[PDB]
Amino acid sequence: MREIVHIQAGQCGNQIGAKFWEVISDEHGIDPTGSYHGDSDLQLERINVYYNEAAGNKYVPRAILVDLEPGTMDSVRSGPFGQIFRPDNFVFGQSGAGNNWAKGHYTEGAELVDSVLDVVRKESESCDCLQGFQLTHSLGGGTGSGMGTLLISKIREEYPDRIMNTFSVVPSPKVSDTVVEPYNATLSVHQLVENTDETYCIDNEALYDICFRTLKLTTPTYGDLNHLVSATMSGVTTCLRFPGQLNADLRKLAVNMVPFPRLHFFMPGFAPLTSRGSQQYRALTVPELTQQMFDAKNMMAACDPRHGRYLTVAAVFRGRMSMKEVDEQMLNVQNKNSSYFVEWIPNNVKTAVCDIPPRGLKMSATFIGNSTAIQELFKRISEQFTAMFRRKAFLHWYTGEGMDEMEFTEAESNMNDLVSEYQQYQ
Amino acid sequence: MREIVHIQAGQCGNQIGAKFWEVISDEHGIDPTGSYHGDSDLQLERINVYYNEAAGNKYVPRAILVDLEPGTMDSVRSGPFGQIFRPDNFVFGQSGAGNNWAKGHYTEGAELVDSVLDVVRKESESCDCLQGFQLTHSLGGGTGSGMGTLLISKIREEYPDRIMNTFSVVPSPKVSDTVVEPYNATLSVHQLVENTDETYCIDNEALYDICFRTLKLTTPTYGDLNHLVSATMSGVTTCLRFPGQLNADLRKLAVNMVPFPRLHFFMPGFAPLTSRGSQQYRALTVPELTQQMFDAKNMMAACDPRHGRYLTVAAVFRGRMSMKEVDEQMLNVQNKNSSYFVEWIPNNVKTAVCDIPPRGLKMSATFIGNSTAIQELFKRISEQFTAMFRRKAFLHWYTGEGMDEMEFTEAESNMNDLVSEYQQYQ
Amino acid sequence: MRECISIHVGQAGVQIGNACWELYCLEHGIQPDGQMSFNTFFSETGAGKHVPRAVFVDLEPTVIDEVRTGTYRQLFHPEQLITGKEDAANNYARGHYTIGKEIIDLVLDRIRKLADQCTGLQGFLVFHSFGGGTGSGFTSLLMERLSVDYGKKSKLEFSIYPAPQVSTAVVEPYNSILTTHTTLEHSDCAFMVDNEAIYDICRRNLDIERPTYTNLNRLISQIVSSITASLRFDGALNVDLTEFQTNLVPYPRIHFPLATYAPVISAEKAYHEQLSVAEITNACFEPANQMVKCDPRHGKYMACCLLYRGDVVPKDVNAAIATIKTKRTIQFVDWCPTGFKVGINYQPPTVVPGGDLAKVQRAVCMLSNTTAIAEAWARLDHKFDLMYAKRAFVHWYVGEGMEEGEFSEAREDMAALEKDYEEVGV
Amino acid sequence: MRECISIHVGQAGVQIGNACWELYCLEHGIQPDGQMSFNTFFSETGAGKHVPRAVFVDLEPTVIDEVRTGTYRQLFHPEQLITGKEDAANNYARGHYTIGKEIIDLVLDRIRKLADQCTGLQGFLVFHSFGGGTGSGFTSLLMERLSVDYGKKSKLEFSIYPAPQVSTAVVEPYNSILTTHTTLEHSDCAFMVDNEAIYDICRRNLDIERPTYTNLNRLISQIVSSITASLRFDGALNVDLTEFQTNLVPYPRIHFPLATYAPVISAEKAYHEQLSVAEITNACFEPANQMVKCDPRHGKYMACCLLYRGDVVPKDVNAAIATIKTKRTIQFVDWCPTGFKVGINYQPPTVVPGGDLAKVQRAVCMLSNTTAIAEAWARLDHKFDLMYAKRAFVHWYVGEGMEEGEFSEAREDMAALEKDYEEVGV
Ligand SMILES: C=C1C[C@@H]2CCCC(=O)C/C(C)=C\C=C\C(=O)O[C@H]([C@H](O)NC(=O)/C=C\C=C\C)C/C(C)=C/[C@H](C1)O2
Ligand SMILES: C=C1C[C@@H]2CCCC(=O)C/C(C)=C\C=C\C(=O)O[C@H]([C@H](O)NC(=O)/C=C\C=C\C)C/C(C)=C/[C@H](C1)O2
Ligand SMILES: Nc1nc2c(ncn2[C@@H]2O[C@H](COP(=O)(O)OP(=O)(O)OP(=O)(O)O)[C@@H](O)[C@H]2O)c(=O)[nH]1
Ligand SMILES: Nc1nc2c(ncn2[C@@H]2O[C@H](COP(=O)(O)OP(=O)(O)OP(=O)(O)O)[C@@H](O)[C@H]2O)c(=O)[nH]1
Ligand SMILES: Nc1nc2c(ncn2[C@@H]2O[C@H](COP(=O)(O)OP(=O)(O)O)[C@@H](O)[C@H]2O)c(=O)[nH]1
Ligand SMILES: Nc1nc2c(ncn2[C@@H]2O[C@H](COP(=O)(O)OP(=O)(O)O)[C@@H](O)[C@H]2O)c(=O)[nH]1
Ligand SMILES: [Mg+2]
Ligand SMILES: [Mg+2]
Repeated sequence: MREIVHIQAGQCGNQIGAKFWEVISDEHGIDPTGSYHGDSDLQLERINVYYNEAAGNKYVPRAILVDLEPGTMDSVRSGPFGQIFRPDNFVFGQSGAGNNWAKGHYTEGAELVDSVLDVVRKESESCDCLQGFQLTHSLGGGTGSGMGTLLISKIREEYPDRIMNTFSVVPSPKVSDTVVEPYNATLSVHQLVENTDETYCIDNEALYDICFRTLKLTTPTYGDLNHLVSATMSGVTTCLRFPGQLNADLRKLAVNMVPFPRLHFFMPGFAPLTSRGSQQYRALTVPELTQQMFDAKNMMAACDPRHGRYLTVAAVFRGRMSMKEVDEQMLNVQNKNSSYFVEWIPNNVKTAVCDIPPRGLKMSATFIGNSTAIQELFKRISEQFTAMFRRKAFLHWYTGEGMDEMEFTEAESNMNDLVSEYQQYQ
Repeated sequence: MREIVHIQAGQCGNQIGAKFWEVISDEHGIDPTGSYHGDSDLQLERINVYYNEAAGNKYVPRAILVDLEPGTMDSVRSGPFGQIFRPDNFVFGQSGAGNNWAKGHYTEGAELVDSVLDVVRKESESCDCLQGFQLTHSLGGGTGSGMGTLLISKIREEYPDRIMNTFSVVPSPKVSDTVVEPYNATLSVHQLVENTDETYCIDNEALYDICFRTLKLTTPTYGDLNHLVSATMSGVTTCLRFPGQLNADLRKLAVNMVPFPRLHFFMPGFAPLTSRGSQQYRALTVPELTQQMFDAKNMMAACDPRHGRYLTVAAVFRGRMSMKEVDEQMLNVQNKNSSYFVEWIPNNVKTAVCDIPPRGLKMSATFIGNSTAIQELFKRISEQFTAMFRRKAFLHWYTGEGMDEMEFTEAESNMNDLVSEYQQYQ
Repeated sequence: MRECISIHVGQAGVQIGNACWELYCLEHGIQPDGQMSFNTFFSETGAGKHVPRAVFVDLEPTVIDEVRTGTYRQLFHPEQLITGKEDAANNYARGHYTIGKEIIDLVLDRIRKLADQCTGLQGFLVFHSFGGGTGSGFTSLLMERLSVDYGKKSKLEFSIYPAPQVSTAVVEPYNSILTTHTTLEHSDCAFMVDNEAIYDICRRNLDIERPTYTNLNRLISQIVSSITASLRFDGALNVDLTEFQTNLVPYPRIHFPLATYAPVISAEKAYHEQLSVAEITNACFEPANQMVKCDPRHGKYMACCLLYRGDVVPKDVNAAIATIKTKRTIQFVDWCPTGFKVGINYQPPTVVPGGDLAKVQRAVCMLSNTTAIAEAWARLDHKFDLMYAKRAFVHWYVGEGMEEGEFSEAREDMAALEKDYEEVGV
Repeated sequence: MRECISIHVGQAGVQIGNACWELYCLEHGIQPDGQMSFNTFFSETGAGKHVPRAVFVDLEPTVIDEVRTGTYRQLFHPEQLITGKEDAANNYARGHYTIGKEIIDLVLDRIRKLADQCTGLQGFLVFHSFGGGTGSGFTSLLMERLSVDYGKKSKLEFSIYPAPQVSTAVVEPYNSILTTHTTLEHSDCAFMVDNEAIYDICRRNLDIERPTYTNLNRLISQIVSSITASLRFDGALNVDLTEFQTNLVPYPRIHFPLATYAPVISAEKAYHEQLSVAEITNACFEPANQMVKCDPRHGKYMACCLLYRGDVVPKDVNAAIATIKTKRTIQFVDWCPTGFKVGINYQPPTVVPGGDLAKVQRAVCMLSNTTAIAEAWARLDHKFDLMYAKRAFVHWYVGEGMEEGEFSEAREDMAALEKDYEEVGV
């Protein structure tokens, strides 16, 4: 088959991946021991995408765990994971980069990187047709941010025709979780943008809104937040993992959603989103499902999608439904909301349908927007970064590792070119 | 179908609506959980008018609850309602306007209004052919009066060709329930008159008479009073909700009952009205039913209908009966009572018949008069208002919110033009 | 087989149609699903499922929806049953412009399709009332389109005359004038009946207590039945619709005959009566059998027709006529010397099961044009004039695009036509 | 037996094929494993296991893999079911160069092998869409190879026209242009249908709520079924594919006929309809039965074909045609005087079990070339132009080796061809 390979980097990366791989294991009927127990044939039909069979039923997640800080994975494998994952894949040192990009990427991380890449090669050798690499990260967490960036540069060198993509948590526009989070982000981005095919942008703040207010969740922990992230990741791959009326492979989705090289930044949408109390008052139709998909409240990145224009929107549906119903409904939306779509692209919609639903939701869909709105998130980081950069706030931790001032200058300069491109198309 | 949408505003509005929606649920065989259980096909034939099916049997009342004072709805949804109504529709703040029109409409209410309108749009999108909006209110209660008025202005802007109408409790001519009730009324009216297609005028005093003396009710509570209001509302819509010899749609009724733009003020009549003790001594004929309809005692607004002339009278009958019998009887009435009908309109009667009775009353009818008599109610408010206005009684609560003296001047001036028009036609 | 088109417009038109086609099926032995000369109104399809030549147009879907649920659902074509969304609400401006536009094309394409189903297209009847929005505005629009597309074919319309003293809608006088004025140039002959006079007749003759639309309609349907019977059956003197036009229209515009029917009598009275040809014919000219409440002694006969059904022989007729002409209490116009075309059909009249008329061996439909009709004119001219003097309900059309002075001119035309009745009688 | 080749390319081509061959098996009584004139598409093998003349090519193995698991797995040849590794991801540069290279040789050798299985090779159909990478690029490569190796044989292709308002892929306009330009020189006639117009037709005529690929495809398959039926069965006027080319191609390059089918009606409507030869033929020229959303009244007919199936006799046809030609609302080009080839086949149409069409005794496939098609041209020319002006997604081909100005020239050719439609209509 076409195999995808994951990398997990950082606390953030490894934690998110923890539940992500749990979720997919559910999706295919795989038990916590790595032994396939599903009922339907489609449960394991394409299982090869994410799993390597190591005997009998042993199914091995195609994934590498990478962290300089050993307690992270220690907790992951303490959980209902450790025996799914093979110990060849736990690649970890014992030193934290302590939220220093300069460390996690550029200095110490490199040590670990070599052993990582070797495992990468192992997997890429065992793969039949290597379709690429998904890497969990926090854009501002030191080793998620940095270490991931280095791995990506290397892997892209050795597999330049493969789909490589990352799920990087963008810093919440209101609250910073790291004081230097703007540094970690801007640096990461410099190299992340040029060396990846796709990057997903997501904010914990937006997730909080979604959790607590839309889903009326009482105590929004990371387990539940990551539940949401795991979500949108799962859907994308249903394009590959399952058949459907419109099978749209990950590459095909990529091709359709990138109008221009470098603007590959995505704000996953979500449907349906409503708390259990309110579910009895609604009906999951395609109109309902799409109305959910076109909601600013269901935008998982903290950005108002009605700022500027949508360049491209991939509506990926899961479950049975009529193509007329869908097509028509999407077009109704595009007609009514035509002030939010880029005039450049006639038929600003894009769709795909896999004929299997997630989890027990009859209807589901996941919404991948690329709106010029997203520039605001880039501003967030730019602005914060800039202020600190002026005063050289916390400079001696990075320059302590040998990082150049011009490195940061060029990093922001490339985020400024990036936002400039968003404007030109807006 | 043609869907009507309701709004409920105020304690008064939400309380009245509480039982109204209960009543209709009975009318269509809908249980307290929102699940349709009726037997006849006509039970749900047109159910779409007031209900949106959210699954299986979930039927969703097409209605929005709006109140700045949260305890109101809290009590409603504590009752046999809360699980019919969907929580998307509970739109409420936590601050009372404290019977300040200026607050409920003009200042704080506006905050809530925005979220309300969004829900409005949701419903209007889900509707097939939007036939309009019924809004429960007290004309003198601060947030019923005010907040409703703002919602109406907005909705009429966004759906100007739709039938929008309100059920506003007019202040009892003897007893005031609010000291500033004349202010709340006159202001509301200013904007209510110009921005609505129909307004129903009803007095609790008149209802008391009807309850206690005509129906010999021992303890006339609001549950029983609202039972009466709920009543006349139900009938009107039977024109749409059910078939009949003369199906007269709400719009058609409106068209027939408004001789001139702005004089859309109605004093619902009622039949039959007699306590259970006396029912064995009478027979519900059309002559009986009409004699009931033509009684000042069965006029639910506190106004003697024999003051001046009837402009137009809509007799809407429910249940089987002969068209000759009805026609002839109505004409007998018009002939005998010809001193009470406006010479302007030959054939001052107007009729409609739906072939289903309410509740278990073989015969029933509801009487919608528009008599020049009604001017007295306008006087009531005008006069009371005027006196207070002279002394600037309780002025600093409204001017405290920023309300202009000329706002009140123009408000009364427009009620004076209104009554002047009633005179010209009288 | 020469076949005719039927159209039904408005609640009235549709209701009457209901009974009309039930009757026809009974007259040919056809089952409610179309299952078997009737090919003059039916198209035999592959299975013996004869389908009627009729198109039903209802903007207020409720009425036809009931028909669509009703037993004769099976019989009609889903493409014949043409329903809208909302009705004209007794507004000619919408029936003939705003709303009527929508469907009017849809319906015409049914009509053209059905006209190609046909070889011998002869006439087309249009059932409606004079004031119901659907019936009124819509009809004049339709007729104008059919006067283009067919133009040569017989244009027949049934518009119920708005009973002199008894009205249901207030603005009914408006609508009649306006409707009539328009359709004057597109209609070849228009029939008028009075619901009141009919009520009087139900009571008087049939010994009915209290008439309603059900039984009243059964009466009308039998009157029409005779007209068609001249086409549908063998008779000595078979009258084509083209004939009806030639003989009932003394003058280009006064084509407004009225028609009655005898014997109208209860099964009981039939045994105290010997209904001879002469007996019945005499009864036809009794002012109490006069189905429009316009006493024939108020004017002179401009024209006559006797559609005789059942056991009626040429001489008995001739002798009966001789008797009638001898009775000089029946005054007729100098203008029109001996014009008493008699039709005679052979086929007897038929009784509806559960009906209220005596099964008689012979019957006749009398039809006439009298100068006395000017009385009816006077009424409506004035009724309209009165309300127009006020502009009672004028805002309501004039907002819809209708012109002041258009209404004046329309009434002018009605006054000129009334003046033309005067002219003939001279 | 003259036999034809079928190729299926792309998800679309394969899906349609699925239904197509299910249908064929039903038309000959063949079981899903091939178990028994059909030898015109089948090869009888030793066991009565007839095997189809069709090659299925899918770079995205998922779709054919489903077919390979599906019930008709048994029927097809494992060497016919040719699957790749990854798809072109909606990229013509890969379909027609990078990736297409790989298989294209493998497939051709199947084709040559199968061509030696044959004696009477007549045509070869190619199912695909205009924009799906597999369908698009791959097809033009293939056709060029078949125009070498066979060249004399009839080259038939089915490419679904990218529905005017409704698209699934963003770059679909690109692909069509490029695909089309190329295949212009290698294809003898290309058919286009519109998924949208078809949806409209499913709803309108068949009374379908919400269409999807399943039922839509069943429709298409019956249209194709008739074409082949001229080969596969006895008919009065048996049409060979070579004929189709002679008569449907007025001009070397404009070979782009569109085709509809009547009766398209629910089993219910069939009883309120008598479908005569003339009835159906009339329906064939109704703009609402127009299976490409291009209203025929927007241009003139360049050519015609009537593939009649079932109980249809020469004169009824001749008379129906006479009627059609009489209707001068069907405008056709001066250039082409009487060209209305009619095919007639004897063999009736057939209905799919679990299908949605009325089982009719007679049907017809109308096929035509109209100047109105230029409209469709305009659309795509422009769509493409717009995005090409941006170079939206240009990096994506131009990295693959595609030339700027190649794209310009390709569109030039499409504009020249559109200009040629204009030329004919003159
Ligand atoms: C990719 C996926 C898989 C995850 C699975 C995690 C399940 C979990 O462990 C908790 C649970 C069993 C259910 C959670 C549902 C959920 O959050 O439910 C969510 C939300 O509250 N549901 C709706 O809003 C549903 C209907 C809205 C109607 C207006 C959406 C949600 C994030 C679903 C995701 C979709 O669930
Ligand atoms: C729109 C409607 C529905 C409501 C239903 C509320 C029923 C309720 O919960 C209490 C009950 C079961 C019956 C009340 C009857 C009623 O008040 O009865 C009333 C009155 O007392 N009834 C009569 O006067 C009846 C005969 C008079 C003959 C002279 C009229 C009344 C307001 C009826 C309304 C009509 O009932
Ligand atoms: N004879 C007879 N007259 C009827 C019947 N129903 C209504 N009418 C008469 O028709 C007139 C009212 O018009 P309708 O036909 O009911 O209304 P409509 O044509 O549907 O038009 P709108 O509802 O206003 O759009 C009145 O004069 C009624 O007396 C019926 O069943 N039989
Ligand atoms: N009629 C019909 N059209 C389909 C069907 N499936 C996809 N399409 C149309 O085909 C186009 C998309 O191309 P596909 O055939 O799905 O893609 P593909 O040929 O496999 O090419 P790639 O995946 O891009 O390599 C769109 O216009 C769809 O509307 C189907 O089952 N029936
Ligand atoms: N969504 C999500 N975000 C997290 C989680 N844990 C940490 N983060 C975010 O990641 C950032 C901190 O980076 P972290 O991964 O802890 O640093 P690292 O170990 O050096 O890579 C902050 O912005 C946090 O909000 C988690 O479990 N889920
Ligand atoms: N008919 C009826 N009138 C009420 C009810 N409750 C309050 N009212 C009237 O409403 C007015 C008070 O307004 P209220 O709705 O309580 O104020 P609000 O909450 O600010 O909108 C007084 O005239 C009361 O007589 C009720 O349950 N039924
Ligand atoms: Mg009606
Ligand atoms: Mg595909």
